[PDB]
Formats: sequence, C-alpha cells, structure tokens
Amino acid sequence: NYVYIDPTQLPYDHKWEFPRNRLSFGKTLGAGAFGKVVEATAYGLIKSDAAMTVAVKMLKPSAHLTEREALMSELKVLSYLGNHMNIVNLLGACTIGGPTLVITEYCCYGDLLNFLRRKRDSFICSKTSPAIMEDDELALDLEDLLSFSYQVAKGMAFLASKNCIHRDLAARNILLTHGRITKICDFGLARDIKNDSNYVVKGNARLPVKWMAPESIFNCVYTFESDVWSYGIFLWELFSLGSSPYPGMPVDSKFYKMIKEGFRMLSPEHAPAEMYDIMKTCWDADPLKRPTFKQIVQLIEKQISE
Ligand SMILES: CCn1c(=O)c(-c2cc(NC(=O)Nc3ccccc3)c(F)cc2Cl)cc2cnc(NC)cc21
Repeated sequence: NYVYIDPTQLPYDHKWEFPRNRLSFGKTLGAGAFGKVVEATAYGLIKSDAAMTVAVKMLKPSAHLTEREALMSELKVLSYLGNHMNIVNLLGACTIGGPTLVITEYCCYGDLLNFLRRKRDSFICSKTSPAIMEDDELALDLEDLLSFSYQVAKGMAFLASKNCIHRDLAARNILLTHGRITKICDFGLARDIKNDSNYVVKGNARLPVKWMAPESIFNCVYTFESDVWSYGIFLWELFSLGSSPYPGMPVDSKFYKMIKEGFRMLSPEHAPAEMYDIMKTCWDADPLKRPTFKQIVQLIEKQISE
C-alpha cells in the first residue's frame, strides 16, 4: 500500500545554504565515474568562531543531467529525513554560484567492512590451545559487534519510520565515527561499482546480489522487508569479522537456484545463537514472515540488557 515519490520533487530548504568560499577541500574519500566525496574544513558552519571537518559530495566534469539530479536528490532526501544518530547527517549545501556541493558530517573511521577486516586479531577461534595476547586499547570485542548490530537496526528502524528504503544495506555502506557510532550512508557518486566485484551484472544493471532479497533479484520488488533481508546479510558480515557472504561461491546460475531452493549461510563462529536466529528470520523466503526493524530493535534490546 505504497507508491514511490520522485525525489527530485521533494523540497530544498534554503536554510541549508552555506557559502562555498568557507570550504577548504582535502583528500578524496571516495569517487565514482561521475562524482566524488572529499574531506574538507568548513569555517563557521555551526558556530561562527569554529572550524570543523566535514565530507563534501560533488560532481566531476564528466557528469550529465542525471548525475546533477542524483546529487540534488541526495540533498533533498537527507533534508527530508532529518537527523538521526545512526545515519549520515546533513550539515549544509552550496547550490548557488558554482557546482552543487552537499556537506555532511565526516565519519572518521571509514566504512565498517574495512574496519572489521583490520580488527580480526581481536578475536580467536574455538580451540583448546594456549593463546598469547598483546595489550591494545583500540581492540574490538563482542560487545562492540552487538552495539554495531543494535545501532544499524535503530538507524534502519528510523528510515522505515520515514517511509525510506535504503536498497543497498551492507557493511561497505555503513560508516563508523567518533564514539564508535555507526552511520548508514548513501554511497551514490562515491564508488565506481564497475570495479567492485560485489556488484554483479544481472540483465541491464549492476546489483549487490549477495545482499539482495529473492523478490528483489527475481521480481524487481523492493520493500521495507527486502531491506530486512539485507540487514540479515550485514549481521553475517558483522559476526564473521568482515568475510564476504557466501564465501567462495560466485554469483552464477547455481547461486540463484540455491537461493530459490532455500539454502542459507551457516552461523558465523562469533555470532551468538540469538543473533543467528535473527539472521535466519531476516532470510525467510516469505517477506511477511521476516521481522520488522522495530521488532529487531526490540529483540536486540532484550539480549543487550541480559
Ligand atoms: C565516501 C562516502 N561518504 C559519503 O558518501 C557521505 C555523504 C552521504 C550523503 N548521503 C547520504 O548518506 N544519504 C543517506 C544516508 C542514509 C539513508 C538515506 C540517505 C550525502 F548526501 C553527502 C555525503 Cl558527503 C558522507 C561521508 C562522510 N564520511 C565518510 N568517511 C570516509 C564518507 C562519506
């Protein structure tokens, strides 16, 4: 019982406008064929006597009208959503006197997938041999993984409450910032998907097939519940410390058949049983039997308090 809004029709509130001459650009954080995101310093963005680090999304010279619309749509979507602790927050925009710039908080630890991949030595396998440890104030533990699961569920519950479907939920699209706070991000204009093997050609499009619900892959259906499927795959990435899902399996005819047949990933070693149970419910072939994000938050709350 929903229709899709054309995001180009959403309003842009001019309260966001910031002068471009108050930005100083630094290193590139991500880039695609037509766009990029740079770290920058903004002068007097929030308080007139303070400078702060921000991220800025912009187009490259190679961009056309569709990309110009795509960037303005990102601005309009964030303006619509408003702030939440667990999504990238809009801080301002430069829409006059030069190329469109969209300014958000800068997430200082980068994407969660790469972060998990460099924290693998915080964990060990279930074995019975003696182990030696080294002190490391920046280690991760199981409580951190549970916190990341909870924070991403709250961010997704927020999006669902605003009638928003993210459509590319994955550890690579979740950022980490000060306080180990996770922020769901739109990586549009910030990745060249043609060179990311996680995006597979299926017909006309390059799609993150290992993260996608069967109704999305096979029927081009996208709902709140298809995002829940992807959240289940994200949990698997989380408790597997950044393993690629379906490890060792290419996306081919066999993969598609096995998904339809009901095959699912097995529990990661470091997943609590209750967390694997959640993943399994997120992967029900019937979208109506998957939990909602509001339900997931309620469940993870129960286990975090116990
Ligand atoms: C390169 C990836 N990246 C980004 O794309 C963005 C970013 C995201 C959106 N848009 C959104 O994130 N929108 C959105 C988020 C959640 C749900 C729906 C829309 C936007 F308009 C403008 C920017 Cl600059 C911020 C960012 C901050 N710090 C980073 N640290 C490495 C990386 C970052």
